[PDB]
Amino acid sequence: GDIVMTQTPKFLLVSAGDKVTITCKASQSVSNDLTWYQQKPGQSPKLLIYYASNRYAGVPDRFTGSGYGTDFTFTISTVQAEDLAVYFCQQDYGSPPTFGGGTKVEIKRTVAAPSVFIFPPSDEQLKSGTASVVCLLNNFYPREAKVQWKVDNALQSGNSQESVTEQDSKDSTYSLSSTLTLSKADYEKHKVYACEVTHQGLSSPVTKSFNRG
Amino acid sequence: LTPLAYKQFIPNVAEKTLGASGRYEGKISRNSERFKELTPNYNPDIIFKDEENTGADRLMTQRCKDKLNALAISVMNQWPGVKLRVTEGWDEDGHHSEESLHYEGRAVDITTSDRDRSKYGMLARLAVEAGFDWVYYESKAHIHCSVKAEN
Amino acid sequence: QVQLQQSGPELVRPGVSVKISCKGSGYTFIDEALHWVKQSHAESLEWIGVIRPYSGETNYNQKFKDKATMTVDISSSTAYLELARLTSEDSAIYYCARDWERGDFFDYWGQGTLVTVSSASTKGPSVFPLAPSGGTAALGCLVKDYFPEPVTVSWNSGALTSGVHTFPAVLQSSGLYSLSSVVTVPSSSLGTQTYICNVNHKPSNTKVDKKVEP
Ligand SMILES: [Ca+2]
Ligand SMILES: [Ca+2]
Ligand SMILES: [Zn+2]
Repeated sequence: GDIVMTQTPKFLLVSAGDKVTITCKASQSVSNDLTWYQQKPGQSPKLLIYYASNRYAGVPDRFTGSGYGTDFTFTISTVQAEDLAVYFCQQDYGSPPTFGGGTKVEIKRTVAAPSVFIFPPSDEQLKSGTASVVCLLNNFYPREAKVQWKVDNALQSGNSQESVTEQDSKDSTYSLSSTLTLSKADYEKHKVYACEVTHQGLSSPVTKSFNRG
Repeated sequence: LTPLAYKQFIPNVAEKTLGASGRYEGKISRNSERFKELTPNYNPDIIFKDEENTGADRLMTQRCKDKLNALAISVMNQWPGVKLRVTEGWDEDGHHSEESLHYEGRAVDITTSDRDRSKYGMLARLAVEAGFDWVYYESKAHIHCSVKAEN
Repeated sequence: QVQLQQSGPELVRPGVSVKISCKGSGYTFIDEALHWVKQSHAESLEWIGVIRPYSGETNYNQKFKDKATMTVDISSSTAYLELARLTSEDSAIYYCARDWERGDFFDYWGQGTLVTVSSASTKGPSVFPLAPSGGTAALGCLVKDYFPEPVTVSWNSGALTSGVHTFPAVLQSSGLYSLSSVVTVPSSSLGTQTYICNVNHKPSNTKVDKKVEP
């Protein structure tokens, strides 16, 4: 029987200045052979704590660890904006070494309205028979937003996809793309292309638009 | 001679207690006056990792040197062709516990020259017999050994 | 100064093998053991095994014993992982990671190699301008219709980093990925400053500089 590490909670939403407490429980005792890593978005894991409680060189005071046997505790005393990451425990008491499933730490901040931009399709793309129209919501909080496409004032559905960036490590905001895909033939049947954005930070919906030739 | 068990420590008390290696007298840096109390070990029969490329692993107190030199002899006697190996001696990289005896040249992490983990329990027992004040089978990869201060 | 540099992303059919590399620098290669770690959505982080370049000894996780072969070339400070008889369960980020002779945990990690196990053909992206327009202007590049992941986007060959957002790819109904990269800049800079998105899709050998102008 390989050793199973159960990590809780799976997710934490926390405001800057507040405490983070993460728990790792082993299926059997692993003495103090318990390591905590931080994985920031798009990066490789980074070692913070080893032998359950020893900080690695250069790791700030706000990061601590405790425990011996099965039950281990990782704490950020006063979480900072740049601490957003997945945190993982690893045991190497038993062979093979085994990892927890991770705890995603996401930052809560004040409301911030998006800045909104619309981009028409390039003549280059149109030559090739497809029109992609893009709407950008920049630097906003929280993540929840309603992005609606109108084409000659007709509410679109089924012809758009959205992507959202990982939380910014400095300002704790998100950005969002909405892409409307049409055939060149359909694009050329209509004049007015509008992106309508509804968000807690806006007192009423913001529309950005353009008119095709 | 009986090998120490994984995570076993001898004597059976905390490292910084009177019956073991006794209390932390504070960090020694390359600047310090107390730096001069640290002397380099050039025993041709001890392998020093010196991954730092500074010779820091060689620097330690007089008592640390003496126990280390004794253990060098008993390792060569235990396994033909094998030598004592130091991975850490005096440390300036902050690569240890917050008030490590490594920071004042009173501890060594050790292995055999062949890095055969199956020898490490017996290596720890040899460190006890060689007269280290505290010996701790700290990881799969090394034995931590420390000594009392000169004063 | 310690760095582990891994090889690029791989597309491979099921039942084929793939061999990926990890080159160490800023330390003496035989001084430390090298571990391989898999990261998948389904199973989070899993230890594959370790190779000790000083002795050439290997230890495999029994869950990977029939899958994985580890080797080293000391002269080139490079470790190799060969994965055989692949299925889609093998799609993952593979990392190499160094220990520091304190125990089987890791102070330095490679950037990771994305391995996609699939029967689908590679396809490089088309790159289209998102044209701008005091205050702030946004502009960008649409990187459409590629397979597999990943793609990299830089601006002005890495000279422009402030205000860049490169969105996560979305899988289209076609089974091809698409993403945008945007940046906000001073509206005053639009007459004067050249803005170029540098797009690289390594599995198709597709590299594109796209100049974005009003
Ligand atoms: Ca050293
Ligand atoms: Ca050191
Ligand atoms: Zn030590």
